[PDB]
Amino acid sequence: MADPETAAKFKSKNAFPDPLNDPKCNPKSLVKKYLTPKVFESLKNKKTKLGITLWDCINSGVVNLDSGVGVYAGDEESYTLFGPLFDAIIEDYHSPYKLATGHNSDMNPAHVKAPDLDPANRYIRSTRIRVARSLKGYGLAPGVTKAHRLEIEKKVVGVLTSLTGDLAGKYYPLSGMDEKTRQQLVDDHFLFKKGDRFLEAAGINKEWPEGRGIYHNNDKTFLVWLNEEDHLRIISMEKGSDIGSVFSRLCRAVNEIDKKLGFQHTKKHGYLTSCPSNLGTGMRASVHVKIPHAKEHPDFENILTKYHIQARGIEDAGVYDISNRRRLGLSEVQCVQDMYDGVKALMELEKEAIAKKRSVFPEVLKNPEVKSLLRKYLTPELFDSLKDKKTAKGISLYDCINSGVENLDSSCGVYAGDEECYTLFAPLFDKIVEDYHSPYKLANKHTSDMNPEKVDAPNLDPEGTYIRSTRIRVARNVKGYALTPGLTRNERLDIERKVVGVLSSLTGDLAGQYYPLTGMDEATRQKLVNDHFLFKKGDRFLEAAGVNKLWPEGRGIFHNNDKTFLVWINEEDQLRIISMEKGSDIGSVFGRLCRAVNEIDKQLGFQHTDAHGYLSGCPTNLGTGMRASVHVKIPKASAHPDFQKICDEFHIQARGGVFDISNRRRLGLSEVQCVQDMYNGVKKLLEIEK
Ligand SMILES: NC(=[NH2+])NCCC[C@H](N)C(=O)O
Repeated sequence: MADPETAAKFKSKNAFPDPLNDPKCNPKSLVKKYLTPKVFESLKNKKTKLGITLWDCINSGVVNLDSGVGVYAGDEESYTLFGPLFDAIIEDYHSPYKLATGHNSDMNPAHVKAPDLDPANRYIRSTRIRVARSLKGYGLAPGVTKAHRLEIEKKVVGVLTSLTGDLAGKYYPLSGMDEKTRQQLVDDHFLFKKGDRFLEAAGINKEWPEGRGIYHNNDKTFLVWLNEEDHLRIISMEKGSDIGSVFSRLCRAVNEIDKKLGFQHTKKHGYLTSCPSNLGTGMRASVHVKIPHAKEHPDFENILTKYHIQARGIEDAGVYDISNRRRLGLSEVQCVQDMYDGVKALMELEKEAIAKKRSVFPEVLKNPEVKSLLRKYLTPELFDSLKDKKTAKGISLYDCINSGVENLDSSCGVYAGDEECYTLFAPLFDKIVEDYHSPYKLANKHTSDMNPEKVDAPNLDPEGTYIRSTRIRVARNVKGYALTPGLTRNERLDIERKVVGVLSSLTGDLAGQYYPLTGMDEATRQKLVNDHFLFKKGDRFLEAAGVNKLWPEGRGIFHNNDKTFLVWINEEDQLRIISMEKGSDIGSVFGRLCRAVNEIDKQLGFQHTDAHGYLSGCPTNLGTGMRASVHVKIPKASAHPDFQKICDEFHIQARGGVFDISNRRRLGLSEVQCVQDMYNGVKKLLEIEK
């Protein structure tokens, strides 16, 4: 809706912008509201030291009649020299703030008291704090000279590239940027392009793109936009709820630039920005939180009003963007504290509602047509006796059974959040384990054996006539942490870091590289699809169990150069380790698998008990956590009346005229014994197709 032509005719005559009376103009426009003919004539001949006029400031609002505010400050002096205009605009926008009152700034993180609100990521999805800042000694963005914009870049980059620790990173200037860098920054949502029709008419687009640039730390949790709408747009953000950490990281960086360079700042306005809407703190603090039940709640609006925050909706059903509505009259510390307390109060509403509905027996389980293992063993008696206990990591019975409740068509419907779940909720888990893993009894206990030399497997089909492929997978979880459904944000990131650290140290047969899912370009994605190495987000069963939290943060893929060794990280289990080969050499596949699994084990360790073997969030993956597969062509021995008599002696099953043959048992036998059985069974099947 930009009409630059019409405005230019009024600007060149230094005449009152008549378009501000054209019915299409925004009724709520502040420049329309407060730029009266008497204001205009009183100021139309005034100019700042930098040459900024009244028309320069108001121009964007006349070009873009749909403007909410409609004015931009060319410099600091513009706020005072055109005071009769800016004051009325500021006190309208920032109501009930009064310029006479004064503003107080506070960038000391220690003043904020904010223990991590939602480490388990049950409700809060992401946290983001933005500040706008302008350097001492220069004009603001609409009025900065060509040389000054460059000098600002030079000084800012000098400070930013000296940043240490988690703030260390790289600067990417827009001028000279190549296509690969441009795409990387687009994929990370870090890029900004030429200003819209609002920045254009404000004169902010001058000399594009000279002096513009992007800085970001290696973690990609800190972002700086240089010379966009203001000199500095500084952003601290991350998934999860730790706003205390976010504000701490922001202030460490901001105060460093402050001490070395200095910001434009007054008592009246706080920190000076191009648009008056960004005065004071220059801050936008935001949190994304799934809060469906609290919205319905009668005290919802009162909490927002109390803490001066607002809620806007944006997969993300029930998810709201909570953010501050004030920038003047409160400090940065105060803005974050209201933000913290406000979210906390909102989260407590959502928690109360969920607690109430989780207080009673899942009535939906009373339907006789629900044939899940959950319904079979979860009597109201058992439910009542367990419903109020929680593990050391905050896992409850309802957390464990939630997927089976939400998904009535589950076969099992029960997941474990941590190791303690298998003991604390043993009345439920024991019966489910022994049912699915029948005839195994927990008292028998389980023996793990990852010694490949204890397997006697001379190659069956070296010709490659019958057995096309052989594949052995094991599911594993890293010791010292919760299981996948109960992982906190920092646990999942720790698991990725340490596992990646181990896999990179692998040599010989197992040397390879790691592809994280976060920030993966389309080229890598495609070539992983070709090899069938790429995994996607979990289904509705895993979603309801809490497995898909913060996707895809902390998820990644590793494979060796020979395409014979694959590791999925933080998918369904923390570690899904697969050995693959062409042909029939099971002993070679298992040997390679053992070499890698044993090394990861020594350096990191696995979650393991005598009664369950290796622990998984999914009770189906206990014991060996192993699926051994043989893709074999058997048209004839599939018919010999000794198929059952062999497929049952060696506990194997057949599907897939090529047939996939897999082990049926995971619990009660060792990995060695399981592999040996698959061998012994396929051998006799091959002693019939021979
Ligand atoms: N590969 C392993 N991490 N094995 C662990 C064996 C001991 C285990 N902590 C248990 O008592 O059951």
